[PDB]
Amino acid sequence: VGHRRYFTFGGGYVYFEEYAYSHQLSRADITTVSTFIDLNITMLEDHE
Amino acid sequence: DIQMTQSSSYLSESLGGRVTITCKASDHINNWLAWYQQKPGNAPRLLISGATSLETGVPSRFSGSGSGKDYTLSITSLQTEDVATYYCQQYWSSPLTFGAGTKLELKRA
Amino acid sequence: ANFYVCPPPTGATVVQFEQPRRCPTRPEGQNYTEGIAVVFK
Amino acid sequence: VQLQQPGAELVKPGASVKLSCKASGYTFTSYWIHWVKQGPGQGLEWIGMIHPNSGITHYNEKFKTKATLTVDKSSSTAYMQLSSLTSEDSAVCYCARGSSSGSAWFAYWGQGTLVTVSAA
Amino acid sequence: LWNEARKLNPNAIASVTVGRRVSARMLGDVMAVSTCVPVAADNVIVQNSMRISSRPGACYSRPLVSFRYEDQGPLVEGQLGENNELRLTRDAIEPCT
Amino acid sequence: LWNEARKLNPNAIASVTVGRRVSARMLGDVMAVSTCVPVAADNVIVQNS
Repeated sequence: VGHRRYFTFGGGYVYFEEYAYSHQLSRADITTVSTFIDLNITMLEDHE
Repeated sequence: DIQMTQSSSYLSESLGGRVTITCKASDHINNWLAWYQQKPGNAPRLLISGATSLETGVPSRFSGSGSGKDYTLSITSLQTEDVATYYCQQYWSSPLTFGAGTKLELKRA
Repeated sequence: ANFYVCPPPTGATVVQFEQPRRCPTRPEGQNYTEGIAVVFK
Repeated sequence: VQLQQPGAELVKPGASVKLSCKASGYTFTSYWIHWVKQGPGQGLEWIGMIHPNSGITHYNEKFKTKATLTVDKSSSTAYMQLSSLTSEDSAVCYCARGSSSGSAWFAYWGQGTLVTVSAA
Repeated sequence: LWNEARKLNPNAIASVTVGRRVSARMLGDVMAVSTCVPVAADNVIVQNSMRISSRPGACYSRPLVSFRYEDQGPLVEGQLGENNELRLTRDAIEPCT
Repeated sequence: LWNEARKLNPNAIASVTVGRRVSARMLGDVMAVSTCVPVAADNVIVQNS
């Protein structure tokens, strides 16, 4: 009971509830956390 | 677990009389006990909040006390409008446990 | 320190890991034309 | 401060039932809500407690499946879903508030719902 | 590595990823989260024995604990998880040796 | 970490390591691989139940 799962499908997700297809979703419809460590490396600007 | 053993199932007394209910705990609590009254036609009221603590809505005719495992409530000037059940209550450990109830009644039919 | 109590999460909130992000190749580099030079003042 | 309940529920024994309490006066989010069951003349028994702000439940050990708590913050409402009803479950159920002190001495209650689980 | 670590225990990965200290589970290919409520350090009791008399040869594999949410609320049972987390369920039994 | 992740599901590790999208299994201390055949997106049906 309480079964509800998202599965990756194409470029988006497919959402099932209680072992019955419910509907598709895009990637944008889900808040995205990040496992990435930012590194904002800029460059020595040109100087004359 | 914690068990409340309430001394008397009922306590009747004539008008303006003096009574003193009490009860016992199944494990030491450190004065974290409360006393309630409930008439049949209302949600139970509050008399004692902390083994010895009166509050608003209860005059000095009610008084609570106790220590260790034995706690008590002395009632003065018993009236016809105090007939109700009286409840020990603990708030030291879930599950919360209430007293069985003491029937405070009158010396009349 | 502190302790934490954690409810079992209902399916109310959903999160997903950010997908890999492309990042450009190195700059192409400058086209250097050799030569023989004479500098006059 | 007040808690509004249905006076009674005349619901057949067997299939589960729903119960509600509407909060008023205080801040519904910032205080614990406990629930206590008592039959006619019985010694009232604490059936559970719930934090509306967080949703963390705590059931009396004999009330995991008999009842199930719920909170709607939107309408300042507390809910029980009573599953596996019996005739004797017809009883007064009180929803009560405790102070910021979770001591839960239960100052202010509602009138309490005298559920009548019956087919009369 | 992050994809295949979150399948082991979503709690730690979700907490270190979101930023808060959250509790999470996996619904297939997504994580469902919920914020965890703090509890003051001084309001915990560790029970002395990890054994269970009604189950000979079996024992709780992490300590039994008791706590109170507010500084003076009631006392509730739990079990000590990893990284100060209190599970509300006393079920992490091992056959003890 | 890479040694002890490939034992969980060799497919992802082998694919991200070789460069292609391959299917792999472990034969003890080595990975046996085989290239995976692409399938067009529009030619799939998800059954309802």
